[PDB]
Order: sequence, then structure tokens, then C-alpha cells
Amino acid sequence: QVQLVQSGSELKKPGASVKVSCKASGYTFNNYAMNWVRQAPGQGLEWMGWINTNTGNPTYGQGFTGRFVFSLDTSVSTAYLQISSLKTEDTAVYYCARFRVAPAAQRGYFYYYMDVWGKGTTVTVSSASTKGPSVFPLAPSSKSTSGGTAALGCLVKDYFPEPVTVSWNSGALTSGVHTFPAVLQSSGLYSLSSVVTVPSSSLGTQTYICNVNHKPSNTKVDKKVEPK
Amino acid sequence: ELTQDPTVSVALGQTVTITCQGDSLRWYSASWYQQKPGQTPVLLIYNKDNRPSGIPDRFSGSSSENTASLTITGAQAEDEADYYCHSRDNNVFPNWVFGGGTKLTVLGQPKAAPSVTLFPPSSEELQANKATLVCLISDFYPGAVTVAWKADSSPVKAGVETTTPSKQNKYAASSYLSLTPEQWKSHRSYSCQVTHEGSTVEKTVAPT
Amino acid sequence: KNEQELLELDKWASLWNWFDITNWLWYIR
Ligand SMILES: [F-]
Ligand code: NA
Ligand code: NA
Ligand code: NA
Ligand code: NA
Ligand code: NA
Ligand code: NA
Repeated sequence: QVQLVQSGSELKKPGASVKVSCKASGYTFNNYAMNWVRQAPGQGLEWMGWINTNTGNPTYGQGFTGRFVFSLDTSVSTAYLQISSLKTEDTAVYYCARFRVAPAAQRGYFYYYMDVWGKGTTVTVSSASTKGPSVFPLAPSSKSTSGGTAALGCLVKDYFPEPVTVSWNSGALTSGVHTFPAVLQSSGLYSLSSVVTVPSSSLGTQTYICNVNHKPSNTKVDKKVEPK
Repeated sequence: ELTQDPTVSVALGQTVTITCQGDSLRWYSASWYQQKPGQTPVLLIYNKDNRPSGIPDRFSGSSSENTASLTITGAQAEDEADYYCHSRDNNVFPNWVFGGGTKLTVLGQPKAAPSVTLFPPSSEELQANKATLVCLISDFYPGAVTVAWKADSSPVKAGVETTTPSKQNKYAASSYLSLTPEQWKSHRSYSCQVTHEGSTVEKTVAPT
Repeated sequence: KNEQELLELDKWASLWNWFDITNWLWYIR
């Protein structure tokens, strides 16, 4: 199981600093370079630079000088990214990846590729503080039913920042689940909804529970959704 | 690589070539990455045209002059995504860049009409001095829809917020109308009107 | 060897590549 596991999402105020972690598993950490990639909202992938995991020497990409520091803790096979003097525009997903290099056919040249990727760490920089969600049921009814199937769901309202994860029955129910993207309200708070289509005959016998996780506010809400 | 076409369109079964252009590509090969919405990037091609073991044979890599290209042979619906090239940039010291990315649209998939579901405010939300109508739109193949809200027999644009479609192989989106409780019982009905291609659908809820 | 030694060599080779190409373009032009 070769993988990179990254630290959890985070909210910071402008001017603060953040440290994101990237732990390698399934291979010898110091045998391969590691690199970092930034992806801001609605934008493409950006090269941040790489670190020599054998020596600890960082090589910063153009545009990532000063406030960005790469480091490592080889004893625990972990690479770190520290960003200082944070700005609102630093809001983005940060990826670590294994940065592979091999000699090219032409002397003095190489090719490069990123074969294993971490799942990304969301860092939000804002003057607003975190707010946990309020979760309300979207109860099934005749107007949410068609044939033998009914739609039920949860409204996750007024949270900040992204992201929230939603499961059903502690992840037990996956088929027929769709969680929509969040919508940003004029107040600066997010909302989203998750829906599950189930047999209408089950609504009187089976329990359906929304599990909502909001790590930035350290909040988890379970909401049972029933008719009426 | 440096520059990359923003958008590209394909038809199921046909072939398409995504191309990056940059001076450094005259000396260095490119690697290519796929990213689907919300997903982490995946390596498709490295060293111009080598394929990792997990990648289907549909994907091929090539290069010519200051350009590098990814080609897909048997275009399918699962290939609708963003594609990025990566290579050295033009700096004398070693530095790397991603291309700007290309959104690939595979045309000609089974056309489906949207299913619209409108939920009224829950009693619990009303007890919290809030009121939110939720309009959910699902299972359309053309992935573009327009939403319009209505209060009683008169339109309403104050308080509306709407999302962009995403895949479930069909697409789906949602729209929200923010209101207060006395309003909810102060209007006889609210309606969500969804327009997909030429067809429009309308759902209505009432405080009953 | 450690693969990352290639990136360390890359730094040195890339500077001489730039030197060699510019001196070459000056000789042949
Ligand atoms: F090189
Ligand atoms: Na973190
Ligand atoms: Na935090
Ligand atoms: Na380095
Ligand atoms: Na270019
Ligand atoms: Na949505
Ligand atoms: Na009213």
C-alpha cells in the first residue's frame, strides 16, 4: 500500500502561519523526492517546488519564495509545508506528490513525473472565524416520490469554511446518494444539501441518518430524517 | 509546458488530441495528468509516451517541435475531465510548470431531461427563525440548466443561490431560495421553474 | 544510487546546457 496521507483542513486568519503535513507509507521515504502543488479555487495546478528527502534541501518554484518553507521529519517519513504571513489569496488545496526523475535519451537531460499523490489539504485564510453547520431534515413526501421510490435528504446550512463531508447511516448507504456542491450566500456562509433515494416502502421500517462532519469547527451532527 | 487550449470537444468513439506548446518542450518531455471534478490528479503519460500500468491503452502521448500532445482513441464518457501537461519551464535553473489545463467535453451521450424535486422549509428550520426552499435538479445529459424562482404567481430573484452541474454518468445541480417564516405562510405558494434545452419544468410547494 | 542524485546533477547540467547552447549559437551564427 504505497500512499501519501495529508493533514486535515484548516482555517487561519490573515497574517498567521500554517503547517501542513504529508506522511509517506509503503516505501522508503528518503529514496524519492517530494513536491508540492497548489490549486486555488477555480484555477489550475501550480508547481510550488520540491524537497530532497535524502538531504532536506528545498528548491522553491518561481513565485513561492520567502513565506513558504519545506521541511521533513524522516524519522516518521513525513514532509512538511509551512506558509507564513498568510494572505486571503493563499486559500487553496495543497497537494504533496512523489516527484520522480529519470535520465532522458539526450545527455544532460531528464524526464520527471508525479506518480503518487496525496489527497490534498484545504487551507482557508479569512478574517471570519469558523461557524458550525445547522442541519435540517428534508423529509420525504408525495412530492418527493415517484413510483416506488422516495427522496429524502439533509440541508446543511450556514457553515464556514469549506469543506463538510456527509455520509448516510455512517457510510452504510452509498447507492442512490448524491451530495450537491455547496452554495455561497451573500452573508459569506456556505450551505449544501445531500439526498438519498430509497424504497418508499422502507420509510416506515428503516432508519435513515445523515452524518455531517465539519472539521474546521470540530462539529459532527447526526440527523435522522423521517416522514411528516 | 506553457500554453494549453482552455476547452476541447469530442464525440463518443472519435479521437481527440490535447496539445501543449512551449519552448522547453523542444528539449524536455512532458507528463500528462487527468483531474476529474473534486478528485486528485492522476498520472496518465510520462516521458512523452510511457503509460503507467493502470492507464487504459486509449491514452497516447506524442511530441513535435515545441509541442507535446495527449491523444485519446476510444473516447468515452468517463474521459470528460481536465487534462494538464507538466514539464520544465524556460528558466536556466531547473524549474517546472503545469500547463493551464484543457477541459474535455465528450459530445453525443444519451440525452436525458432533468428531474426536479422541491422541498419546503422544515418545521424545525421555521422554529429557528429561518425558512429555506430547496430545489434539486438531477439526471440531465446536456449539462447546462437555467433556474427561475416564483412567489405565488409573481417572480422572485431576491434570495436565490444556485450551483453548477456535476456527474453522479448523468449530471445534477441544485438551487436555493432563502426566506423568513412569516413570508412562507404569507404567500400561497412558491415554485421552482427549471429550463433545460427547450423544455421547462415547474414544481410548487405551499404552507398547506 | 539514490534517484534524487539525478536532480542534483540536473542543476549543474542545466547551467552548462545554457552555457553550451549560447556559445554554440554564437559560433554558428
Ligand atoms: F536537464
Ligand atoms: Na493540516
Ligand atoms: Na485551523
Ligand atoms: Na531540493
Ligand atoms: Na506557449
Ligand atoms: Na448544488
Ligand atoms: Na409576508
